[PDB]
Amino acid sequence: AVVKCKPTSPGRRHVVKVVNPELHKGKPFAPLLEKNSKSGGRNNNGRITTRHIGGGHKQAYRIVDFKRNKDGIPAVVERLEYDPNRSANIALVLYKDGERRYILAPKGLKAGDQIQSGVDAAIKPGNTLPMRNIPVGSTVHNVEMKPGKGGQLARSAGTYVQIVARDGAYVTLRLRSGEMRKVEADCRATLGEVGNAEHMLRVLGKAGAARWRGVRPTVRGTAMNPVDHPHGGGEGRNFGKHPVTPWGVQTKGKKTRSNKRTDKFIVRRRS
Amino acid sequence: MRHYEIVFMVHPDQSEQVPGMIERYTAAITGAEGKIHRLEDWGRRQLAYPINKLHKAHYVLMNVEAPQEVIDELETTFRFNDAVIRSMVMRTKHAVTEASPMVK
Amino acid sequence: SLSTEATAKIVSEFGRDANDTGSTEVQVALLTAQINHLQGHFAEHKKDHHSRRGLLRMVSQRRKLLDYLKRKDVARYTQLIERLGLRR
Amino acid sequence: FCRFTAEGVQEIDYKDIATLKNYITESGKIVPSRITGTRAKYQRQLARAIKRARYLSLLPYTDRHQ
Amino acid sequence: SMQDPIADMLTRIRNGQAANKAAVTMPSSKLKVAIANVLKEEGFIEDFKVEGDTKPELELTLKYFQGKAVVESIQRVSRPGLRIYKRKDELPKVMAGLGIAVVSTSKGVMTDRAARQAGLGGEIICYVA
Amino acid sequence: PVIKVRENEPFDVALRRFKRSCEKAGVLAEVRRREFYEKPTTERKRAKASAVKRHAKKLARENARRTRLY
RNA sequence: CAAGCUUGAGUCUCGUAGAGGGGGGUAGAAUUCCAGGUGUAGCGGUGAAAUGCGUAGAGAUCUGGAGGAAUACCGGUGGCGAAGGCGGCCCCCUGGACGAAGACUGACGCUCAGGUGCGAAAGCGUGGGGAGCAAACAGGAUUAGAUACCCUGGUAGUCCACGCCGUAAACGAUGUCGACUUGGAGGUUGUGCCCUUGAGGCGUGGCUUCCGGAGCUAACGCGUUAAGUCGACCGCCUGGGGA
Ligand SMILES: [Mg+2]
Ligand SMILES: [Mg+2]
Ligand SMILES: [Mg+2]
Ligand SMILES: [Mg+2]
Ligand SMILES: [Mg+2]
Ligand SMILES: [Mg+2]
Ligand SMILES: [Mg+2]
Ligand SMILES: [Mg+2]
Ligand SMILES: [Mg+2]
Ligand SMILES: [Mg+2]
Ligand SMILES: [Mg+2]
Ligand SMILES: [Mg+2]
Ligand SMILES: [Mg+2]
Ligand SMILES: [Mg+2]
Ligand SMILES: [Mg+2]
Ligand SMILES: [Mg+2]
Ligand SMILES: [Mg+2]
Ligand SMILES: [Mg+2]
Ligand SMILES: [Mg+2]
Ligand SMILES: [Mg+2]
Ligand SMILES: [Mg+2]
Ligand SMILES: [Mg+2]
Repeated sequence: AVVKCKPTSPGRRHVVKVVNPELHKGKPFAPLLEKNSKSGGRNNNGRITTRHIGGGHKQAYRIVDFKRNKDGIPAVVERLEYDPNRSANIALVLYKDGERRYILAPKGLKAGDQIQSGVDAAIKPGNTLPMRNIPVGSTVHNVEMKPGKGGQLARSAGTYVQIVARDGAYVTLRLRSGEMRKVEADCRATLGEVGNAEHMLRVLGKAGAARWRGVRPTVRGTAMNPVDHPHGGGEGRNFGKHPVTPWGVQTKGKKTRSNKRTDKFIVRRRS
Repeated sequence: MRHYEIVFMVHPDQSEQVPGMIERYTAAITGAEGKIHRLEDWGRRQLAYPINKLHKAHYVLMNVEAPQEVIDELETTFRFNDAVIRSMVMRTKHAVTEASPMVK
Repeated sequence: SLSTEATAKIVSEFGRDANDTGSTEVQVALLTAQINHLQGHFAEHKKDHHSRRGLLRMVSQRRKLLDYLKRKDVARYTQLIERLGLRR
Repeated sequence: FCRFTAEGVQEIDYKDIATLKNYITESGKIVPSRITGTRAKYQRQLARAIKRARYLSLLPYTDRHQ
Repeated sequence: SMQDPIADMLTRIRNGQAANKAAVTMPSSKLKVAIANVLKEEGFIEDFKVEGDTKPELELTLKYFQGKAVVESIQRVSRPGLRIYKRKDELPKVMAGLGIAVVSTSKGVMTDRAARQAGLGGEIICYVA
Repeated sequence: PVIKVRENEPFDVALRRFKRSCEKAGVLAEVRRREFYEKPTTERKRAKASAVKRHAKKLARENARRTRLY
């Protein structure tokens, strides 16, 4: 549920919290945790390869099961948990055989709910089955692109995909971007939309919240000197040039997809 | 326990698969202590208009007294089952055991 | 609406002499039960205004009945409100 | 005059296709109660039945559609 | 809701007189009955008759002279919304003594003249002309 | 309005039949009605007028037109 | 104040008709767009034109797909709802009304300043959605001018979710409840009897349309659903502007 903060201080004035009382008030399941050290947007060459990253709160990596492989054996959801790594929420599930795994939490999923992966798996939210077994028209999330690879599409907070068509060995997917994409019919996908839908409604409220999320301040190109950015320089506020990246590439409109390998899967580009 | 009236059309290619389906449906109804008052396989029948590109369909009628949960389950089964094209579960006041005009 | 069997049961519970059905107390109980039933409905269906109107009317009627009981015989009223667990 | 009153039917059946066919025109449209002489109570029932039939492909929505 | 029975009765009477009805019937009351009796005494109605045990019905036989109604005008004075009480000297005269004013007095319901004779006032029920 | 020309049938007669069928359908009229969006108010108003019109005409016929005109 | 009574008011039994409300599904027709086929020079539009779309192949025509919105016919001075309003079909949850007999409760009622809720359309906020329609805007006409009417386009908006807004010729321009008073022609929804000897006959209730009598009204008209005859309670008006 969305909660607007009382303006007791400036910088608290605009803050909107997403408060979910269904989340686990306690420690994550340690066997599925692992160390996740920060980059600061720097590669193996130690150069900043992506600006505006650094700082933020220390985050343990939750080992989310995107692959979803436990076929036939039904799980029960123990608890929904906060995951710092993703916009979505995750759920600690417990298989009848004894294994515990984290999965992406779907929309209507709660504690005590039963889920199943497999071919025989019944069509209900949270359940995972090959897309040739899933009826056409359904909302689906955590979609595999290559059979067995692991969910790759519609992972984020409230996202989902529609199975618009099934034609032979390919199912056509209406991606969240609006892109129509052919994917193999034998690819695994988890029924329903991913859970934390109201995530977008939250507002950070102050610069500090951005920092906490590991985001360093973005400097306007036009603020810089000509040496620093193609937008740089000018007495007062000048900007006679067409908008470009820091590396002089048109930023308003200039299409940059070059991947000729995957072009055959793309039925229609997003609009 | 509410009196319903279920009528479902099956794909003409799946016509030999129909009796088993019927049996299964009956079984489920029986499970929740539900009565089955009249059951009429109308057979293969020519449609007034083509539905999803076909011109013939296999018609089945089934009047049943049951709870609503099982009816809901049946509806769900129908929706997910590709062999059954159309399905019309309809609430009825009485048992209506008497034969239909088209069978008559 | 309230099922026949339930109504009968209510009558049996609150009826001073057999299945009298008309008693003020009985009526109040019937209304109360209906209100309770409808609460669940209204939790689900927030925008069902026409139905809500009916509920409100029922509530009003119940209140009126309670008031009538109060002026008539206080002890009985008290007993009823112990039974049903209403604040006033 | 009304045919349903003389017969005294409890409810008009959507499965009774032939009877329904008498109350729809060449283009598949429902014939008005003024033309048929049907009572208003039964007329609505008949209409409902026709609609049901249309849904269940027993009667057509229109003469054209193929 | 019905708030004035006497007024209703009077209205009924008026309507009967208008519509040339021989008899007018209504649910009976004691005060009503008294009023009817008074009217009979004064000669504005032919007869009054109470009939029934559980819920009795007063039946008034209306009076007509030369094809036209005897009761020309009939108006309530005291009413539930506005009660009217007069003293013996304050007692009104309907049609300059020709018409009557039905008054509920300490010593029963009577005409205004009778009340005056007695030497007592009370609630003026209605004027009859 | 599907019309099928039968054996040993003239063209003109067939045309006439087709026309009749069209009339029965009320297809042209329907098209005319749907040519522009009529406001619901306007639709109601027209209906009311029609209702008035019919009744008034009937009244004129039955009651007013049973007397010596000449 | 005390005891009662059953006619007001309410409860119960069985049915009845209904676009009453909320939620979830689905169907068919059509518009639009997308892909492809056939095919060739116009299409579109109007009072007449032009802008516009078209030999980069339109319009037309067939196939397949996508999506949104609205539900032809039935459909009715028909129905339901307090009003606003509500219209494909199906299911789930649900409010009201009426009749039929009885049985019960026993005045528990009416009205209502403040207060609370509901409240068309447009609008506003966040998030969706977006076919058609279309404020704004653009171009073409028309014209003395045309910030219009007409045409080609077309964005908010219209649709959904949750909030806000609280107004309309929100009208029957007629506050709510009760009683009484000549009639006729209907419609609709029950129900009792009668040989249903037939679609009928004789009744008796509920809701409703038109005509009209007495009466009322300035007149127009209203006229058992009153604007008649009365009672109860509330809201409101005090010359026209300014306002
Ligand atoms: Mg950045
Ligand atoms: Mg920034
Ligand atoms: Mg900046
Ligand atoms: Mg500088
Ligand atoms: Mg430098
Ligand atoms: Mg440079
Ligand atoms: Mg400068
Ligand atoms: Mg410059
Ligand atoms: Mg109901
Ligand atoms: Mg007020
Ligand atoms: Mg709006
Ligand atoms: Mg908006
Ligand atoms: Mg946004
Ligand atoms: Mg928006
Ligand atoms: Mg658009
Ligand atoms: Mg325009
Ligand atoms: Mg347009
Ligand atoms: Mg106003
Ligand atoms: Mg209106
Ligand atoms: Mg007004
Ligand atoms: Mg009131
Ligand atoms: Mg009149």
